[PDB]
Amino acid sequence: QITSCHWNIPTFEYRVNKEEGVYVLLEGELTVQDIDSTFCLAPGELLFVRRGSYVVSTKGKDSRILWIPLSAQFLQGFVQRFGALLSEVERCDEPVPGIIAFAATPLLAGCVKGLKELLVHEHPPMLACLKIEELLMLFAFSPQGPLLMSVLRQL
Amino acid sequence: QITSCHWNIPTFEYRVNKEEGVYVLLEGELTVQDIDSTFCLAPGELLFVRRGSYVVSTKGKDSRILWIPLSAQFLQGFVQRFGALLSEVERCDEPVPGIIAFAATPLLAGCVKGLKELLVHEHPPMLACLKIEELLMLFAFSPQGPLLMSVLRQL
Repeated sequence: QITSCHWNIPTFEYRVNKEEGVYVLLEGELTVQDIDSTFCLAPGELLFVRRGSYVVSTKGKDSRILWIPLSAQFLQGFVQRFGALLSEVERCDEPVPGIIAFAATPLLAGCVKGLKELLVHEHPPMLACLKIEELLMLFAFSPQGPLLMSVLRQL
Repeated sequence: QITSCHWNIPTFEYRVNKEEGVYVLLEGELTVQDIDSTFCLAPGELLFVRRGSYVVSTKGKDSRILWIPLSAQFLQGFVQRFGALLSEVERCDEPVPGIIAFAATPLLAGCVKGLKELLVHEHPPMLACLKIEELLMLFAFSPQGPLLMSVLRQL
């Protein structure tokens, strides 16, 4: 379900993500480009990406990255569980970018090191579901939360 | 709800916990004694304690510890959310100790550093609820999980 990704890409490739998701760069480099914009991120930064098509590249480096896909089912079972707190979030903007970048935060950093750790140590599967709810809940708490919220109504 | 605790106790005191809970020693020393047994724990070790009465001491040290109370309501709303996975856990033993100690594990360690971090950095309140579900889920996954499960039916 949630995948460590050893990628080497010197030029670029194309991705076509039928689901919303999260790209997080564990080791190496990773660029994500949509029609609008380009995002270059350090480890262990992440991006939230809408449904869509994307240009990805590693710059020919050896890169371990983490792809977390967010099913519609999960996203519902999430907003269901927490919809009351999420109604504290403001409404819109209405463009919603499609690639959403997040300011580096110690709590976000901790949530990332949680995912890393989950690859290396044996655990219950549901600990990952929880780690993602935590990440999502941090997004919704962020300044960029209303973006996510706007994406979250459409589906 | 969830409380940092600056305690200095040179001899001992008495606690009478109407709820199940978790004691985790952030800085200092902490002993927890029930009728059966005594537990001395390093930072950042923790204990799960049943409903009951306890002898606690700091050994006169300056001690920051964390008391996480687990309401019956929460414990239900927890077992509800995850009762299917918890039915993988074995049944009993039937004594259930009353103080449950857990082997030091990197994932448990990470869950503890998550709680620490939650004191210092601003966050949504529900991130703590999640951190506790994570800790609980690690207990149920542990060798000592059936103990917890046995406690969890009684209530």
